[PDB]
Amino acid sequence: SMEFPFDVDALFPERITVLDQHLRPPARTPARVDLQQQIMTIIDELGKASAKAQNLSAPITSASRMQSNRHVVYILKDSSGKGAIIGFIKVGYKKLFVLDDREAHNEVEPLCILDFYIHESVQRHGHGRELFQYMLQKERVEPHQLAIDRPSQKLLKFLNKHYNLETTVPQVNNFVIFEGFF
Ligand SMILES: CC(C)(COP(=O)(O)OP(=O)(O)OC[C@H]1O[C@@H](n2cnc3c(N)ncnc32)[C@H](O)[C@@H]1OP(=O)(O)O)[C@@H](O)C(=O)NCCC(=O)NCCS
Repeated sequence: SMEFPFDVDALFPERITVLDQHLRPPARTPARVDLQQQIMTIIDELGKASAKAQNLSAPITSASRMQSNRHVVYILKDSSGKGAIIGFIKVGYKKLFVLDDREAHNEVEPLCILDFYIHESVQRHGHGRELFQYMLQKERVEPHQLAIDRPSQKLLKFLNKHYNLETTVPQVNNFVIFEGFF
């Protein structure tokens, strides 16, 4: 997994840390601003890593952009010194126009899966599921109520395997939604 020039276990005492625009250092140290800089560095690097893996020319996730856009990120640390980071999922509500099965446009504002990444060295070990499930439970949203931003084939296979999400409603934007969404 991905390691950092500082102590991740101390920064993130919980296995899954939930952060929003205020980037609050979790309850216990270095000064608060220094801990926030650590968190920024982690999000910046997670976003970079997710970006390469997706053939992205630019990351969709960074510390500054998460703050400005008021997204929420769930970061999973490694349980296997100084700790390391396994991956993350980034979510947010977006106002969308979405097509239904009747090819009719609909104004909706669902919870969106905006970025999702698990370190390559530890994929297909069930970490993505654990993280996704945690997010669902915290957000109080059902999987079929989600919109997915530009999913990979991997993520589509994932959503089928773990949540029986298979049948999609064809869109012209770059979001995917499932039967059940409406
Ligand atoms: C998508 C991702 C978050 C899944 O997390 P994960 O920790 O690998 O997932 P889990 O181990 O909980 O679930 C594994 C399931 O995901 C799917 N999956 C994961 N890696 C896969 C691969 N290389 N090929 C095909 N399916 C894959 C499969 O359904 C797999 O089940 P299987 O092993 O029974 O085939 C992770 O693979 C990833 O980071 N991918 C790279 C970037 C990306 O595409 N994600 C962003 C979506 S746009």
